[PDB]
Amino acid sequence: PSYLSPGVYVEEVASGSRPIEGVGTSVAAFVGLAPTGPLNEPTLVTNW
Amino acid sequence: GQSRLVPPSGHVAGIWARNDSERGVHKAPANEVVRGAVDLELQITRGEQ
Amino acid sequence: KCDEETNPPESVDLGRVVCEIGIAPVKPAEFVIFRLAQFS
Repeated sequence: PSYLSPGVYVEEVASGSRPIEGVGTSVAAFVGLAPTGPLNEPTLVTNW
Repeated sequence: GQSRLVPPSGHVAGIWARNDSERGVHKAPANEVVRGAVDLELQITRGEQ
Repeated sequence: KCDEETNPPESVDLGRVVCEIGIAPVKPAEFVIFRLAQFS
């Protein structure tokens, strides 16, 4: 950092812990034909 | 009975004498209150300092 | 320091005393810096 004037400076050192988390692997995409509904749009469903 | 501007000549000498009396001469008169003033007619930010 | 090492006979012939003195002064603290780091 740059110090040019008297005073009190508070800085945070980046040294620490940065945990890495997993990802969800339970999503599937089905392509098919249906009688009625949105066309060419990847709709999201979570219950019948 | 009016306010007017004067140079800071005697006040710094008084501050130096006070610092030399209360503490040793090795203490830098860096943080002392200019007892007696009212205003400054100018403001300094961090960058200007 | 004031001894025969800093006062050779040639110097003391002319009547000279040196008495070398060295001190270490103190300086004011102007910039105060903290860190505030996170550790395990």
